[PDB]
Amino acid sequence: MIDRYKHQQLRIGLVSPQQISAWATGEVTKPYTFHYKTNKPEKDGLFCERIFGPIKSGICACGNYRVIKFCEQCGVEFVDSRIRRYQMGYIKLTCPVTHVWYLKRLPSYIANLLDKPLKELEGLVYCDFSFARPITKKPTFLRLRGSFEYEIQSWKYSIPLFFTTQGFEIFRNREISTGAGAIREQLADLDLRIIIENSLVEWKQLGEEDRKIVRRKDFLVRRMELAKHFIRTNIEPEWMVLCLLPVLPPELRPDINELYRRVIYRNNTLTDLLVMCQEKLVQEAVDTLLDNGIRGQPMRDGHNKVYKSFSDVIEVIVVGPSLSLHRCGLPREIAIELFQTFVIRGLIRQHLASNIGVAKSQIREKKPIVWEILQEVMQGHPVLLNLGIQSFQPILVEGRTICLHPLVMAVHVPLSLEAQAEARLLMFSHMNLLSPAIGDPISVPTQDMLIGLYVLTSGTRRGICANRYNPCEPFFCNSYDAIGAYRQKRINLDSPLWLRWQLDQRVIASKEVPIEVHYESFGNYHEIYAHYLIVRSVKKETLYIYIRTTVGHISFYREIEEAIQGFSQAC
Amino acid sequence: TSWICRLCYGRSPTHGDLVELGEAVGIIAGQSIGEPG
Amino acid sequence: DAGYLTRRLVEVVQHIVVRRTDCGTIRGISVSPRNKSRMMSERIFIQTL
Amino acid sequence: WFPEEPFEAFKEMRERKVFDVSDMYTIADVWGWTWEKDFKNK
Amino acid sequence: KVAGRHGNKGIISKILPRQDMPYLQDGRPVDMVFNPLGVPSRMNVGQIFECSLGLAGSLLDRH
Amino acid sequence: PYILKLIMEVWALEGFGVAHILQEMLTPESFRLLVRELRSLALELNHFLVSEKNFQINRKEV
Amino acid sequence: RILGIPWGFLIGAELTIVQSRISLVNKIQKVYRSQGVQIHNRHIEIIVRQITSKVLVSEEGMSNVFLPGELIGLLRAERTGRALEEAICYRAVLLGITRASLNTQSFISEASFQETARVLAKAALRGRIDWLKGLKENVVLGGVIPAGTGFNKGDILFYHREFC
Amino acid sequence: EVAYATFENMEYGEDFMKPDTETYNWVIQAYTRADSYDRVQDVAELLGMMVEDYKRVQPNVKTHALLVECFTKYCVVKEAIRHFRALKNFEGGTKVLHNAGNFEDPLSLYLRALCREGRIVELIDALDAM
Repeated sequence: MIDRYKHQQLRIGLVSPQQISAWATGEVTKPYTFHYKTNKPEKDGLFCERIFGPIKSGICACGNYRVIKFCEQCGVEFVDSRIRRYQMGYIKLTCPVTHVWYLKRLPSYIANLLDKPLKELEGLVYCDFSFARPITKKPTFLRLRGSFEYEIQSWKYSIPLFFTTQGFEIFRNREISTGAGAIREQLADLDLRIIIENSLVEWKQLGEEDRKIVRRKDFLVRRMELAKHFIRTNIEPEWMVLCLLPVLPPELRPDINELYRRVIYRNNTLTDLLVMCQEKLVQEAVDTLLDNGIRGQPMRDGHNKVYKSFSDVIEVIVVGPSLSLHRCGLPREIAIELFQTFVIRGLIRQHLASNIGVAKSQIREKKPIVWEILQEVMQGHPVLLNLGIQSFQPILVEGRTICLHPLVMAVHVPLSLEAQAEARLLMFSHMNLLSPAIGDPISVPTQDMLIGLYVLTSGTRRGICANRYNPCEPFFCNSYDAIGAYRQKRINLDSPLWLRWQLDQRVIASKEVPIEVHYESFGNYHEIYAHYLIVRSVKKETLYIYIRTTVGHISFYREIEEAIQGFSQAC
Repeated sequence: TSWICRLCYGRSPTHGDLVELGEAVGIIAGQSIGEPG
Repeated sequence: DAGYLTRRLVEVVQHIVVRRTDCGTIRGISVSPRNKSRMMSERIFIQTL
Repeated sequence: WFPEEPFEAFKEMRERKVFDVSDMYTIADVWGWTWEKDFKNK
Repeated sequence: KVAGRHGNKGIISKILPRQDMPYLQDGRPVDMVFNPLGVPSRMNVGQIFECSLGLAGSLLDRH
Repeated sequence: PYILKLIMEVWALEGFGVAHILQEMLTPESFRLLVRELRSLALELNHFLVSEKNFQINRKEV
Repeated sequence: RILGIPWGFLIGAELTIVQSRISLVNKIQKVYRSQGVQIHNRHIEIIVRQITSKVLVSEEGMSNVFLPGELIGLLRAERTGRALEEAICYRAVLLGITRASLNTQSFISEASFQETARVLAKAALRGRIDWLKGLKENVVLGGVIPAGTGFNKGDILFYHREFC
Repeated sequence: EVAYATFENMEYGEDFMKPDTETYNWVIQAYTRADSYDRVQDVAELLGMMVEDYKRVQPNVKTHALLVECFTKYCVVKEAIRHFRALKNFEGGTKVLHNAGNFEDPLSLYLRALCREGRIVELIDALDAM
């Protein structure tokens, strides 16, 4: 047949600054959590109602109420308060910061894409370094290149004075730059197609020519693999440097709040100055918020606790022997809670309760009509008990405990008809009689059940355990007479007897010839075996069988035979 | 390696017939080895 | 130690579902009852068949 | 254990039906590419 | 839940009238019936010594 | 004697093939909350449905 | 050194993989059978198939189809060898069940198993797509799993009578 | 992926549903003209599956034109040359590869890739076919 096709996909990607803004609009600009006096969310704070929505459904910041678009006085949208679980905000960083995932997690992605060692690239972010000629798509006129650990002497006084400060700032961040912003300019100016060709030719040169050549080859394959994925996707490599910082919705942060406060505090400080030392403080704080435990000693609060980042965030029964195999017993106190919705419906359906409110009071007050309804709705409704989890048909029992059959706390009630069908037709304790491991039976009798069968079928004593001296029993017409004699204490459970047998010879026994054959001269002969006697003739076609057994063996045979016959008659 | 067919798996142990379409036999194999640990 | 192994075992094959009647393969695994170097157990060899 | 010797292991692969010469074909010889032998090994 | 002093712990599953209980040759019904299969697997024979000696002490007015 | 008185489930459901019972016992807020936490790391996780009839892509509201 | 192109790699990988599967199943079944635990070989063969179903593209095999050091399926590598001569050189690799669980077709399954941050960082940079074929993928999404009951999507002649 | 799901329905179905040459051409064409992501590995595995079905399935003119177009786009030039040689023997031939100038004109891309790599002897043979 034709498959019922179902095409669903989910993808993750790095997010542009534009998408970050589109999520929020929404800018959090103040490090305030909650006002001390009014105990209200601070305006433009981490819990602001401009940015994340009302804390009360339909109630605005000023207190105006409307039935469930923006208030004229405050601007709160008159919607459900649940929007605070899903509404994002964002922080506008004065200086771009690298994403710690793509810089510090070895192997570094930014370092591999730029073909610069992480050491010479980490100092550009956390040390007092500067990178010359960050870009290559615009005119430049200085012969500087690479990373400068110190500062250029002429670049401090002579060059800014010669071109004037106002005219110098225009082309300043084109000859030599610093911070994570310099990295973003390198990423944005990368020619990804040049990377592939340069990596391929360098890779082939090393092939023509021991622990470094192999390692450098793996570096080149990773770099050209990385460039190819950027080309065929809509992910820009410059998004690895964050310009905006998305802010988690307040309801998911009722640690993270303090980390947000630190980022806002330093970012607000940096924009007041407008320095490089302050940029490091902003960049380091964002690293702590995104993924701590990547720089060495992580940030710790005053109570000697290491701050958790987002990377840390993402990373009685009583036996009942009379029960059937497919049934279980539930107490009234447990059953009425599990089935309350059905008891309420049954009361309304049969007009014993006018509505839902009245139906609750009768359950509350233990009105006896409740228990009649509870028995009705429970019938035919299986529950799941947690082959650790199975499905049983519950029955109401006296007492306060859950009663389980001897071959077996969470109780689940399937609600939908689809779930009720699965429970009855797939999870019941009689279509799962074989284990999947090798196909063995699961519910074999054990312990006291097994001892009872063993004693029942341990037959008569034999030989020197039956007779004190070397010998140099009742006959029963049918098995019911033998069992009846046992009930009247005429024989014991293991006393030997002869049973007239009117079926075929189906007695499991040692494959042995007769111990003795008694052959009468008129033609009849008796064949005496270890467990049965067969009477035959050379004149007639007679064949009479008598089995030497006990009522215990008869009882075991009858129980299985009557079980099979009883089930057949009932079905 | 992302799925198996009825004939390559064979008979079901719990049901006696050839294994049915839609059976999560990977999870069953995982339990059948982990549980006797 | 048993639970950690069970979690890893389930994880590696969690996606395997019986999805076709017959993949139409031609290859098969050959099994021989009379290897010349060791008398294979009969019951075990039967159970693997 | 398959034999450590290569040509013995090839023989055991055929005896146990792991791999035989009926599996040795390329796109050139099953799609009738008779001209490709002219462009190779020259 | 009940327990002896030999790690023999049990959960009460059934309460019977005194006329349904097994009774001794003096006619007295017993108060509790424990499963004897719990002893060999748990290997706590000390409960067997204690129960016998407890019966003797009660009849002899001894501790 | 002296007697005193005292004071994987998902895998099993999958092995049974009871897909609708499993859906009930799990239910979405678990996944919607996951998307927001991933958004805090500048990652977006979009769920798209491709129609098997007209091949039009629908972005689910997550 | 004996066979040529897509025959040295193809036949060599078959011999290694077949030998590995035979010894892996025997070793596992030796442990359980000494403790008296009976498990059908079906279940063990399913696990071992995942361990021995991958090849590693050799360091010298560079092309626009495969890159050296790439992990590709054994069946995919066999089929490409018959159809191309583009330096598809590969060796069979034995992946432990942990390493095999982190090289699947679903980044959601890997991220919920182990090393979530490393899995998500790599997938996000290439815009990875999960088509939600497996079971745990759909459990996380809260849908219906594609198995069991979820498998395979679950007036003329009036007013025209005889006047009479 | 939409076309590949239908192909899998056929490849692992009953005998009357098995893929024919046209079935392979449709699935190959779906991957060659995919909007995003690298698909050259998918095409090369489908080609290997088609070759394994040689006793029942044989190529036609569209099979080679699609394969020349795919390998040229991904700059697997040596494989595009093998399939162009097979395309020459089919009447019509290069006109099918030209696709009336649609899909970035695969005929011109094959010629450009031969020129860019100094495979001039192959380039002249391509012009003879045209």
